[PDB]
Amino acid sequence: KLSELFQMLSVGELSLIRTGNDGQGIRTQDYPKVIAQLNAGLTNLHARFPLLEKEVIIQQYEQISKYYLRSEFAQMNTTSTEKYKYLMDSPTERFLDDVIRVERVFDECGCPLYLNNEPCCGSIVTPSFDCIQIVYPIETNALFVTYRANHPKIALTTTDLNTEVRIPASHEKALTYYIASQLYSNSPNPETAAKGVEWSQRFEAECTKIENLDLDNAHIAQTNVKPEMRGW
Amino acid sequence: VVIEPITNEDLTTKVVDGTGIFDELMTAANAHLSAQWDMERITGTQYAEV
Repeated sequence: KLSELFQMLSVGELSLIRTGNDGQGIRTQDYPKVIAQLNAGLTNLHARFPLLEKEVIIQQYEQISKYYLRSEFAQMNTTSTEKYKYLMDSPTERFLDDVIRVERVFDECGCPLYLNNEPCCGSIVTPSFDCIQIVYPIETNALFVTYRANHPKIALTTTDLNTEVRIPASHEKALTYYIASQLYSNSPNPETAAKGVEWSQRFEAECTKIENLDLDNAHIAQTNVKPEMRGW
Repeated sequence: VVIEPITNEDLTTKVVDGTGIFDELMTAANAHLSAQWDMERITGTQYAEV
């Protein structure tokens, strides 16, 4: 939970600094400063490691060819006045703007489609960082975009400490070292800047350790299918 | 004239913006420091160091 992370930061890592309040808990006024750094740390960990991969269904409309990955066009977000909401969200999968990289794209039946392929004029291109361009949209089709997902963003004004930070206990130290590095690096004092650099190096060492141990089952080899494809 | 006793509260009020003489001298030095710092001439670390 966020309370545990705040206590851990207050005593042990952010101890000899103002934000830690001498190990008596993070002040209720410095929340929008640890939370901003925490969002960056969670984004870094969720982009460098595959801690959350999710899929989103994009319903194709006859007059729309550029589909934006924004919650304003979501089926569950009822606050938006968009006439056509092509994102197909469910109470289970909500699509809270947590998109880090669009990896794979499928169709309604389940056949993979090419992504960003120029020679094949049947591929789904990506114009901008959050858009999906379908040159050939059909009113009776739906996409099945799968992406690497981010942690649901914790608002800067969040006050409830029961908001759960969903990271494995192995990356707790990596996140904490990242937060310490980011908070220690703001000041231009050489002595404090050196500590910030040391925290950055230690965070990059923890990440290297987790990569070397593959605690998230990311770098796992697959069955070779090249002989079958080449006709052996 | 009425002379007043010299007490501890005439030197330091134990507050940063105190009414003492040392506090007023600190406020005056901090005024020049803030005037220089408002022109991006010194960083916060150097501000506190001086």
